[PDB]
Amino acid sequence: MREIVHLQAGQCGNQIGAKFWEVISDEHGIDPTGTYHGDSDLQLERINVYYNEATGGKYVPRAVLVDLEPGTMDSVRSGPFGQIFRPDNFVFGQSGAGNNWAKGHYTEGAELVDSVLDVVRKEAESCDCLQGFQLTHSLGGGTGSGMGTLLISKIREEYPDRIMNTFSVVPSPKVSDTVVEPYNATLSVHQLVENTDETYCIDNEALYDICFRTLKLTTPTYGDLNHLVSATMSGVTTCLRFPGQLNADLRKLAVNMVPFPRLHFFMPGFAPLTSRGSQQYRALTVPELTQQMFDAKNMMAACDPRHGRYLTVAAVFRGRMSMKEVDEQMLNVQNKNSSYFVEWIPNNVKTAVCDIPPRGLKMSATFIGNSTAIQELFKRISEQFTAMFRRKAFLHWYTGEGMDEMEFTEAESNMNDLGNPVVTRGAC
Amino acid sequence: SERFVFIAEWYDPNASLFRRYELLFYPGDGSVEMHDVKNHRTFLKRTKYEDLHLEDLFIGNKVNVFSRQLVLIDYGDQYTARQLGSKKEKTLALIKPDAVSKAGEIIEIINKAGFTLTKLKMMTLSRKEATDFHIDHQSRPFLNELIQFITSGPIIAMEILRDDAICEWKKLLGPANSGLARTDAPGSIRAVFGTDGIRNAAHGPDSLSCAAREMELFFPSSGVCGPANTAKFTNCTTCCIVKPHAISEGLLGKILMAIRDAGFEISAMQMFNMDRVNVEEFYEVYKGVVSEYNEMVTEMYSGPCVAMEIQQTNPTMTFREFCGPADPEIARHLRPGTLRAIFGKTKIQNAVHCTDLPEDGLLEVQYFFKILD
Amino acid sequence: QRECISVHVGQAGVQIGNACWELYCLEHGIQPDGQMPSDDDSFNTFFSETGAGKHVPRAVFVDLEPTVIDEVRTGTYRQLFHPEQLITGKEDAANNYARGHYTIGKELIDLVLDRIRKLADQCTGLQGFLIFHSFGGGTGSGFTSLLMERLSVDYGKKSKLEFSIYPAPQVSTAVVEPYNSILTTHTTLEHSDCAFMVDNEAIYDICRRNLDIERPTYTNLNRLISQIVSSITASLRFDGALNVDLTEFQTNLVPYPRIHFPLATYAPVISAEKAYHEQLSVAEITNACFEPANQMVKCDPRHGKYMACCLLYRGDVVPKDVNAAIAAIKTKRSIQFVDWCPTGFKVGINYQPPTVVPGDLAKVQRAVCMLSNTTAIAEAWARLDHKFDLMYAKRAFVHWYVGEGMEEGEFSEAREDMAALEKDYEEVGMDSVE
Amino acid sequence: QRECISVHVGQAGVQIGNACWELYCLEHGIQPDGQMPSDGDDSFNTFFSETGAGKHVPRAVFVDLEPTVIDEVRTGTYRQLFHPEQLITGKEDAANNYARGHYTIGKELIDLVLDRIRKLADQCTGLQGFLIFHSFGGGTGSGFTSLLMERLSVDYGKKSKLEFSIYPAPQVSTAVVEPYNSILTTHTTLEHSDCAFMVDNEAIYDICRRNLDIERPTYTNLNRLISQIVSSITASLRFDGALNVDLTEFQTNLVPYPRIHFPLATYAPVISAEKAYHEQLSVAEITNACFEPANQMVKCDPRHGKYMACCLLYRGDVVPKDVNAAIAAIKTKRSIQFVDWCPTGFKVGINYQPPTVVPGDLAKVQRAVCMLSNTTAIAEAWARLDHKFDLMYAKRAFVHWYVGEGMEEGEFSEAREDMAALEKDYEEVGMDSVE
Amino acid sequence: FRYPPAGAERVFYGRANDPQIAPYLTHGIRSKISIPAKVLINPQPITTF
Ligand SMILES: Nc1nc2c(ncn2[C@@H]2O[C@H](COP(=O)(O)OP(=O)(O)OP(=O)(O)O)[C@@H](O)[C@H]2O)c(=O)[nH]1
Ligand SMILES: Nc1nc2c(ncn2[C@@H]2O[C@H](COP(=O)(O)OP(=O)(O)OP(=O)(O)O)[C@@H](O)[C@H]2O)c(=O)[nH]1
Ligand SMILES: Nc1nc2c(ncn2[C@@H]2O[C@H](COP(=O)(O)OP(=O)(O)O)[C@@H](O)[C@H]2O)c(=O)[nH]1
Repeated sequence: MREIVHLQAGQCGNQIGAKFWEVISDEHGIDPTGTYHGDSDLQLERINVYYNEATGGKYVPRAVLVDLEPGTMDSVRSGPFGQIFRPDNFVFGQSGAGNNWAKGHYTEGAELVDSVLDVVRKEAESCDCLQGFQLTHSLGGGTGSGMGTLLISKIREEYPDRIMNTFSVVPSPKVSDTVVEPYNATLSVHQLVENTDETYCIDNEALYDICFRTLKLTTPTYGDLNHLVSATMSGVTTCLRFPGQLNADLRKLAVNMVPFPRLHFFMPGFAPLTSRGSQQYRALTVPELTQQMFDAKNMMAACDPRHGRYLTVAAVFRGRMSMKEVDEQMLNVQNKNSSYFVEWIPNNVKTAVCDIPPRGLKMSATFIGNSTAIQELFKRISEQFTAMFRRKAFLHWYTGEGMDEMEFTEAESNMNDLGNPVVTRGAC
Repeated sequence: SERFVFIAEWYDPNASLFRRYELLFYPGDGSVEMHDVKNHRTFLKRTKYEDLHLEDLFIGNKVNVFSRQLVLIDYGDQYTARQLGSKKEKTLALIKPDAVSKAGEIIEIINKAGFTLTKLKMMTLSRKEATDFHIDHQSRPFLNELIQFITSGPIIAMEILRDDAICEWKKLLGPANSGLARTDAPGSIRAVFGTDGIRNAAHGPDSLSCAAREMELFFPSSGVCGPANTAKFTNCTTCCIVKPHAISEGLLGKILMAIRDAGFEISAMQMFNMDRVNVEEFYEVYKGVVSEYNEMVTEMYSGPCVAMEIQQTNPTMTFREFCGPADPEIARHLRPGTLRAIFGKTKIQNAVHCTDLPEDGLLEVQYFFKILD
Repeated sequence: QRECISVHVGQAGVQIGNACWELYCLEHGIQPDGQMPSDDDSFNTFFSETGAGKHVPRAVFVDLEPTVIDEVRTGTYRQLFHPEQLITGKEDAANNYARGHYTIGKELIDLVLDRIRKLADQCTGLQGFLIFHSFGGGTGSGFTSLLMERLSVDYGKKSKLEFSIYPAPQVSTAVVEPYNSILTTHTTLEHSDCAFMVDNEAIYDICRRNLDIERPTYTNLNRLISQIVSSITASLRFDGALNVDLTEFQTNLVPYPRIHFPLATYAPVISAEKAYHEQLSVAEITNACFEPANQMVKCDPRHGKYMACCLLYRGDVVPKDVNAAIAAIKTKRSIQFVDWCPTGFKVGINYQPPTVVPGDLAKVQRAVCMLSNTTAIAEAWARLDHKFDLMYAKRAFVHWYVGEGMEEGEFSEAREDMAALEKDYEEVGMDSVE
Repeated sequence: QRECISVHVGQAGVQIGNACWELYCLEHGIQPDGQMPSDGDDSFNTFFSETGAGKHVPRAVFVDLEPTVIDEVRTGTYRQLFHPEQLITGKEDAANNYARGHYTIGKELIDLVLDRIRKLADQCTGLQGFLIFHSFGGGTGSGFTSLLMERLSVDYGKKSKLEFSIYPAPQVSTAVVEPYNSILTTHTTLEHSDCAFMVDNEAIYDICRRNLDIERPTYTNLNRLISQIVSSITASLRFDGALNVDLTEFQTNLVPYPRIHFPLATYAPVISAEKAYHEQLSVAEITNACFEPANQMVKCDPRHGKYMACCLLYRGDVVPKDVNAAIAAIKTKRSIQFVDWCPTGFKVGINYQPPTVVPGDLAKVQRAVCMLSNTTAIAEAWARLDHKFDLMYAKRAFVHWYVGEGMEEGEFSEAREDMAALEKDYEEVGMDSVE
Repeated sequence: FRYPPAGAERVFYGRANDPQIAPYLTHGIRSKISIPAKVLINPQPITTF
C-alpha cells in the first residue's frame, strides 16, 4: 500500500494541481462534496494513494497548497473542486512573492517553510508506507522556484530514501511572461539537480504547439494548458493505482530511466490526442498510438528529439491491448530509427500497461523520455543568463535580499557542468 | 453584468446544520457565483455552467449545482425581487369531473403558456367538502345541479404559477358559460373541450382573495380533504412515476396522452416532493441490484414528481411491454414504439419508472397513494 | 489584505485624484455619496469599509493652499472623502521648491504624516504608496520631496510609486518648472522606487489625433491618466489569469537601483464614433502602445533602447494571442531592444473589461497600458537640463528661492546629480563590447 | 485570407474608386451604411474586413491633397461605409505640378499615408498586393503617386503592385500640363510598378457613344466601366471558378520582360439594356467583340503593333471550352497578330458569377470578358505624348513653376530619355526572330 | 465642426444629423471561444454499453 504526497508551489503549480485533482477525482469518481458516486469498484482499491479517508467516507486530497500571496488560494478554493482539500493545508502568507528567487529562498518564503513542513510532516506521518512526493511548480518566476527548491531541499534532507517527483514549468523561447526567467531558472536548476529524482519539464509553447497543430484549437486557455499536464500526471502514476500486467511504480520508472544520478531531466508526453474534426476519422490502435507518441510534435517541452539521441524511453499504456502489439511495435520503432537511440544502452525502452483506461477513453499512453535534447532547453537559459549577467542587470534585489555573485556564478557553473554530460553521452 | 441573486440552503451529509449560501445566476452568459453568509468569503467563483436554466430559479424550488443540492428560501435583493417578485402568482385550477378522460389535453394546455406546475391531486370530493366549495353561488337555484355534477366523478386539483396567473388562467377559461364560449369561439378550453355552463371543463377562483380560500379548502396545510381516489386493491394495478426530469421540461400531459391512447385506465395521480429517506423506500429493492442506484436516487429527489396508478387493460401487451426496456436507447432500436423509446432520453433522465417485478406492484401503489398521503 | 494608499500633493495631484475617483466610484459600483446602492473583496484594496454600507477612500488630499480641496468639499463628492483626509494649507507655495520644502512645509508635514499613520493603522498589508503630483509648482515639488523623505524614514520597507506630471518640453505653464523639476528630482531620485512619467503635450496631441477632440480641458487630460493608474492597480483589484502586483512591477521594471523612470502609454484611446471600423484586436492594440504617437512623454522611442516593457492587458483577452502579438513585436526592427535583456516583456492579464465614465472614451472590450523603461527618457531630461543651465547662467529668479531657507549649493548639487543621471542613462544604454 | 489593399489617390482616383466601391457594395451583401443584412462566406474578406456584429469596411485608403472631393464622399451615401481617416485630406491642392505633388507638400501627407498603409497591412493575413488608382494628369495623381510608390517599393517589395491609370487623351485632354506630369511620373513608375494597367478617356467616350447609345456621357458613367473592369480583373479570388487566377498569375502571364508591363484593358458586353436581347451574346461573339479594334480603352490601334500576351477573364455562365473554339477561331484570323516567339499567347480564367449591374447605363448580362492585351501599340500613344513634350520643351515653357517650386531642371530631360528607352525596347522586343 | 466649443467631439457637418447609434454599444470582437476546455475532447464524456 503506497501513498504520494502532493505539493503545489506557486500560482502556476497551483492551477496545474487544481486541474490535476479535478482530473483524478473524475477518474476515481470523487464528487466536489467529498462523497463517492461511481461505476466501478476497482476505483476504490487504491484510493489511499492520493486521497486520505475521513469521517463518513469523505476522501480529501493528500495535498499541501503553498504560496506567498493569498490570491491563488481563494481562486483554488473557489474552483469547482475547491472544497475538497484540507483547509489546514492552505498554508498561505500575507506578503509579496515578488517573482524573486532571493525572496523565495532567503526571506518570507524561508520564513513560511518552517510552517509548511509541519503539515508536510503530518501528511507523511499519517501513512503506513510512503513512497514519494510530487511538487507542481514553475521555474520562471518566484515562489515555485525559491520556495519550491527549498521545499525540495528540506524534504530531501528529512526523507532521503523516498522518490521526489517534480512537475516543473520552464520558460519558452517564443516569449517570456516576466523578465527574470533566467535569473529564477538557473538558481532553480542548481538546486533541482543534486536533489530530486524525477524532473518532468513542461513548456508553454509546446502546449500551444499541441493545442493548435494536434488538437486544432484557436483560443486555448490555461485550463487547456494545465489539462494536458493533468492527463500526463494521472498517467504517470497509474500502474500503482489501477491493476494490470507489467505494473511499474515511480521508483521502477526512475531506475529504468536514470542511468547516471544527475541525468534525470525528462520531457513528458500524452498521445491519444485527437481533434474534434479528426475524432470520427481516427483509427485508434496501438500501432497508431506509438507513432503518435514518437511523432516529435506532441512532446510537451520545446525540444526537438531529432536533434539528439534518446537515452531511455518509458511508455505507460492504459487499456486492454496486446503485448504483441506493444512489444513488437516499440521494437520496430527502435529498429526504424536506430541513430536516434543510444547504443551504450541497448533495448532502452520500458513498457508498462494498465488495464483501466481514463474515463470516456479506451487506449491511452503516457510518454517519458530521458534524451539528449534537454540540452537545448538548458543551454538557452545558460546564454540568456550570460547575456543578462555580463552587465550585472536585475541584480540589486538579489544582492539586497542576500544572494551573492559567487553563488550566482556557482549556479551558472553547475548548469554548464550538466550541459557537459548531455553532450558527452550523445557523442559517446 | 445583470446578475440574479437568491438565498439558499444545502444539507450537508456530514454535520447536520443547514449550510446557508448565496446563489448568483448570470443570464447574459450562464454562470454561477456563490457567497457564504456565515463567514463572508467566496465559494465557486463565477464559472460557466450549461445545466442551470432560468425556469429553475424559483422560490422553494429544488436546484442541483455540482452535487451540492440547493433549496431556495429568499428573493436575494430588491432588484431581482422586482424582476421575479410580483410576477409570480399562485392559482388553483380545477379539472371538472367531466374531461377527466381528456385530462392530458388540459395538462398540456396549462403546459403551453409556461404555467409552471407545483401540486397535483386526483380526488373524489366528499359530501361535506362540496358545500364548502359552493360558497361562490350559495343559496341560489343552482346548488342541486352544481352538487350533482361536482360530487359525481373524480376531480383533479391543480396549483399553477406564471405572471398575473389569475387573469391569464381566466383567459384560458374564456367565458364562464361553455355555451357562451362555443358561440363566441375564442379558442378557449371550453371552446375545445366543453359541454355546457354547469359541466364545462374548469372553473375556480376569480381573484387572489378567493384563491386563498380555494387553496385552503382543496390543498390543506396539515391535510384533510382529498380521500385519495386510488382503489389501491384492484389486482391489475401498477404504479409509475413521471420523473422529475420529464416534469421539469414538461411532459406530463403528453405522457397522459400516450398512455390513455392505449386503453390503460389511469386511476390516481399525485405530486409529492421527494426526500432522500423516502426515496430509499420506494427504491429499496434496487441497492445492490443495479450498480448505479445512487443516480436513480438523486434523479428521484432532484425535484418534484407525480406518482400515478395505471389499471391494466389492452390484452397481450402489459405495462412492462408498453414501457419496454429500461434504457431509452435500448428501447429506441429494440421494440421501437414504447413510451420509454420515444418520450425521453439518456438513462439517468428516463421518462417513467415501472414496477419491475410483478408482485412488487400494490407495494408502490400503496407507498405513493396510502402510506404517504 | 492587499491595500495601497494614494497621496494627492498639489493642484495637479488633486485634479488627477478627482479623475481617479470619478472613474473608480463607478468601477466598484460606489455612488458619489459613497455607498453601495440598494441591489466581495475588490473594494478592500483601495477603499475601506465603514458602518452601514459606506466605503471611505484610502487617500490623503494634501495641498498647501486652498480652493483646490474646496471644489472637492463643495461639489458632487462631499459625502465620500473624510474631511480629515482632506487637508488644506493656509497660504500658497507660489511655484517655490523652498516653500514646498523648507518654510511652509513644517506646519503641515507632521499633520500629514499623522494622517498617513492613522490611515495605515487599519491596513494589514500595506502594498505600496502612490504619490500623485507634478514637477511644477511649489506644492507638487517641495512638499512631495519632503514627504518622500519622511516616508522613506518611517515606511522605508514599502514600495513607493509616483505618477509625475512633467513640465512641457515646448510650451510650459510657468517660468520656473526647470528649477523646480531639477530640485525635486535631485531629492526624489534617492528615495522614490519607481516614477511613472506623464507630461501634458503628448496627451494634448493624442487627444487631438486619436480621440478627435480639438478643445478639451485639464479634466479630459487627467481622465486618461486616471485610466492609466486604473490599469496599474488592476490585478490586486480584480481576478484574472496573471495577477501582477506592485511588487511585481517593481522587481521587473527597474533593472538598476537608480534608473526608475518608466513611461506609461495607453491603448484604446479611440473615440466612440471612431470604433465601428476597427477590430480592436490584440495585435493592433499591442502595436498602438509601440507606435511613437501614443507615447505619453515627448521623446522619440526610436532614439533609444527599450530596456523592460510591462504590458498590462485588460478585458476579453485570450491569454496567448498576446504570445502571438509579442512574437510579432520582437521581429520589427524599429522597436529595438538592448543586447543584455532578451526577455524584455512582462504580461499581466486581467479579466475585467474597462468601465467608461460619462465622457469621451469609447467603451471597448480590451485595454492595455505599456510600462516601458527607455534610454530615450534621457532625451526628455536633457531639455530641462538645458533650460536649467540657461536660467542659472546668470542667477535668474534665484533670490526668491535663497531668501526663503534655500542655500546656493543645492543648485550646483542638483546639476551634478543630473550629470550623474544622464551619465547613468548613457553608459547603461551602450551595448556590450566586452 | 486572399486580400488586396486599394489606394485611391488623386481626384481621378477618388471618383474611379467611388464607382469601384459602389459596384462592390452592389455586389455581395453590404448595404451602403456598411452592414450586410444576412440575405461565398469568405467572399467579403478580400475587399472588406469585419468588425463586431457586422460593419464591413473597405481595405481602401483615399488620399488627395485638396478637400471637397473627399468631403463629397464623407457627406454622400457611403459616408458610413468607410472609416473617417481612411479618407485623408490635405489642405492645399498640388495644382498641376508633379513638383508640388512630389517635392514640397508631400511630407505633410506621406508619413500619415504610409502609417495607414502599415495599419491596413497589419490588418491583413495574406496580402496579394496593392491596387492603386490614379491618373497621369494632375499633381496629386502624379507626384504623390510617385512618392508613394518610392516608399512602397522599399517597404513591401515582394508584394504585387498594380496601377490603374487614367492616361491623357491623344486628342482632347482636360489640361495642358499632361505631357510634363505624365512623362515625369512615368519615369518614376516604370521601375516601381510591377504592372500598370492603362485606360484613356476618349476611348471610353467612343465606346459609350457607339455601344451604350448615350451621346453625352459624364464621368460617373465613365468610371462605371472602370469599376466593371476592376471587378472583373480581381474577381477570381473573390469566388470559385473553373480556372482560378490571381494577381501573380496576371503578372506572370502578362509581363514578358521586366520593363514591358503595360497591358491594355477592354470590356465586352458594353451593350445598352434595350439592345441586350436581340443578340445571344455568345462566347465567340463577345470574344470577337473584345478583339475588335474599336472597343479598346486606350486610344491606340492594336493593328499598329503585335500582341505579345493576352488574358481573357470570362465571368458568368461560360462553359470553359466554347472558349477553346473561340481561341482556335481567333488564332486562325489574318487581321490579328502575335509575336513569332510566343506560340502560347493566351491565359484564360473562368468565374461562375455573372456581372452585377448597378442602376445606370450597362445591361444585365450573363457573360463578360476582361481583356488584358500586352501589345506594342501602346508605344504609339507613348510617342505622341513624347511629341507633345518636345513641343512643350522646345523653349522652356511652364518649367519655371517646377524649378521655383523645387524639382531640379535636369529631371525634365531625364524623364525624356527614360521614355526614349521605353520607346526603344518596344521595337527591340517587337522585331521578328532572325538569329 | 469648425469651432469646437468645449470638450465635446468635433462632429462632422455631413454626419451630425445621422442617428446617434454610435456610443452605447461594445466595440471590438468577442473572443471566438472554440470548443470547450479539453474535458469534452481529451478524455471525452462517457460511452455506454
Ligand atoms: N492633470 C492636470 N494637471 C495640471 C492641472 N493643473 C495644473 N497641472 C499641471 O501641474 C503643474 C502645476 O501644478 P502644481 O505643482 O500643483 O502647482 P501649485 O503648487 O499647486 O501652484 P499653482 O498651480 O500655480 O496654484 C502645471 O505645470 C500643469 O502642467 C490640472 O488641473 N490637471
Ligand atoms: N473617371 C473620372 N476621371 C476623371 C475625373 N476627373 C478627372 N478625371 C481624369 O483625371 C485627369 C485630371 O484629373 P486629376 O489628374 O486626377 O486631377 P488631380 O490629380 O487631383 O490634379 P489637380 O487639378 O491639381 O487637383 C483628367 O484628364 C481626367 O481624365 C472624374 O471625375 N472621373
Ligand atoms: N500550465 C499552466 N501554466 C501556467 C498557468 N498559469 C501560469 N502559468 C505559467 O507560469 C509562469 C509564471 O508563474 P509564476 O510567476 O512563477 O507563479 P508564482 O510562482 O506564484 O510567482 C508563466 O510564464 C505561465 O506561463 C496555468 O494555469 N497552467
